[PDB]
Amino acid sequence: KVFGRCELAAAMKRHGLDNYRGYSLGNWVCAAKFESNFNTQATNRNTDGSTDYGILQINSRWWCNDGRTPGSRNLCNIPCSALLSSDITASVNCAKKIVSDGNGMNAWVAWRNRCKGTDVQAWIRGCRL
Ligand SMILES: [Cl-]
Ligand SMILES: [Cl-]
Ligand code: NA
Repeated sequence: KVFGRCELAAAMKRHGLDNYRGYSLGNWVCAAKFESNFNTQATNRNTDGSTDYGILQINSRWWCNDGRTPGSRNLCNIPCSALLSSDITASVNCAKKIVSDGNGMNAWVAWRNRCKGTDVQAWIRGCRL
């Protein structure tokens, strides 16, 4: 599924991401925009053989099992394919674990490079939330 910006904002809000670990909702929308272009089916192979999955591009190196990242962990205890669902529950639940992991949203390269230190509230402007 390709979400609209306010559609995804609403879903992220419903799933308790707004201000989760102190990150306002616009942070999560901005991260999703640049990670996946709001596409829940987005996948990207990393140089090390791991793969990032779904709307928040969660990495198989640590967070989910895809059966092809030797040596990796599965800290969200899910198949990576669960992160590609039209329903973002699995992605949000996993994101909450990632953002709790020590480096906060810096875990998301796109967030650090393209969202952090910018007017992220702009991502939720005009949405009925
Ligand atoms: Cl694996
Ligand atoms: Cl933080
Ligand atoms: Na894994």
